[PDB]
Amino acid sequence: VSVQPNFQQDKFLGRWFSAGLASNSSWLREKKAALSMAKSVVAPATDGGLNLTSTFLRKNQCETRTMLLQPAGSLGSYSYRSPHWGSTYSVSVVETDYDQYALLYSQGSKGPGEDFRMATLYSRTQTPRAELKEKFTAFCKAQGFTEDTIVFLPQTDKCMT
Repeated sequence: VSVQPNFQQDKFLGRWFSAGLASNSSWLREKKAALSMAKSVVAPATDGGLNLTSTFLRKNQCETRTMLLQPAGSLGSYSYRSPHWGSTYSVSVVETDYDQYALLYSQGSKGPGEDFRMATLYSRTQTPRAELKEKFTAFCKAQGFTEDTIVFLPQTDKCMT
């Protein structure tokens, strides 16, 4: 996969909405679908990487998860080690215009997580334009995701502050 050329982390900061998902994991897709996504916040981390804080509704209760995306030696490329589930993942900002959308791609780099691939559509607005959806669908198809696994996640207006 390609990484956004001349990636500028400072312009990537702030509030994003998790609008689209493609995963080759039934278990993961099902887990995500049982939730409603609120907002995500991207902020710099001490290692030169990013903290990605995801807010979502589970069973009518607001919840938050924070993931440390460690720098992977080139701008726009990160590494994530899963504390629960094990394995390490390469995480790439493949394409972004910073103020409308971002396309992320991850795949395992160590452990059985290597089997797991995931594309994510982030949007600066919670309801993305139809053209953004088409951009995401086109990217996912090029990355070998089946059409059935390209979905647009349920959103919630709650948990926003």
